[PDB]
Amino acid sequence: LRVGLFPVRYLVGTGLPGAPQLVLDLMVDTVDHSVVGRAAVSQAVSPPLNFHADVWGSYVFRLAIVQISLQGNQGGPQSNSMITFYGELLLKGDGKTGVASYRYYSNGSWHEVENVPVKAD
Repeated sequence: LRVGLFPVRYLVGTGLPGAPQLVLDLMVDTVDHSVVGRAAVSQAVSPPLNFHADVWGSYVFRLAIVQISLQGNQGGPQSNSMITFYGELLLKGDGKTGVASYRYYSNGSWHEVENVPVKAD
């Protein structure tokens, strides 16, 4: 589905110094409505956050909001490794920007980031 296939990068975070930053190098099949890629999470604080997990999921356009629900781990969906990531992007009908929430797992603990801005590229 190369025609339906195409990549997209989502920067999820406020961008404030010391604030968490999510980068989403993902891919979108507009046929299967599937989503897959990598999730790098960093806050640039003490100690530096370096969360990386293969993330997969799907998107649902709704009348106009584009809702993407994503989940992630070490290896992707055929791996039995524990889920270390949940994210939901509620992009606007244009898809360029929008609000979003995500949870990454670190040090035996879940870290929740709610209502942070999203930009592509």
